[PDB]
Amino acid sequence: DMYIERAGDITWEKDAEVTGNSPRLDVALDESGDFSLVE
Amino acid sequence: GETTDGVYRVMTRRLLGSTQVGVGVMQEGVFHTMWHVTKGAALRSGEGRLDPYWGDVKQDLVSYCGPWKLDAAWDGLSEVQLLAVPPGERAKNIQTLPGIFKTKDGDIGAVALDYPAGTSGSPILDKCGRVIGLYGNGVVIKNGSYVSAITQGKRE
Ligand SMILES: CC(C)(CO)NC(=O)c1cccc(Cl)c1
Repeated sequence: DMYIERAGDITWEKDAEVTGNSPRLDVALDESGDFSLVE
Repeated sequence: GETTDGVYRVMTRRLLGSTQVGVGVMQEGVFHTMWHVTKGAALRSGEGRLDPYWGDVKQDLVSYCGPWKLDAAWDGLSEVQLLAVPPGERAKNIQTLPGIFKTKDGDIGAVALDYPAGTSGSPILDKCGRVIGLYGNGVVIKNGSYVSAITQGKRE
């Protein structure tokens, strides 16, 4: 049986750690909800 | 049970010890997570029981206790924050500029951050703290890095 536990409030934080890139990817979404890369 | 607004961990005792299978958002008395996290199964909140209300495998979303409530959208320009809830670790905000998933049916934002699979369901927020989607359904790129869609449902 699965259960839930509170982990925090949903707020935007000023001066959070800023990271990650912004790729533009060609993708396909199948009937099972799986994304895949298209080339 | 617990019905306060906020980000919650989704746990199980089926495997060894207590294991975090995902994360979700409680808003307006409705629990919102990704379908692959619960497979549509009922949830427990202390003494309370949360029953599924709406779900769709292709969108990879499910709501409990009521219809999907999250309607905010990424503006296509601004940075956002992944409010990451990793397994056995504290909730952490990570700011990033989303990229794009280009599909035959239109474009969707995408966040390129590396977290374990048990982080699926963590909310993505705009500057006013509104949930614009959930993190956790995407693709693995060349290096083994992860890029998630900004997955958002429809508020009826
Ligand atoms: C590639 C890694 C291990 C990067 O940390 N992540 C995943 O494979 C993954 C899969 C599904 C959902 C989410 Cl959130 C992450």
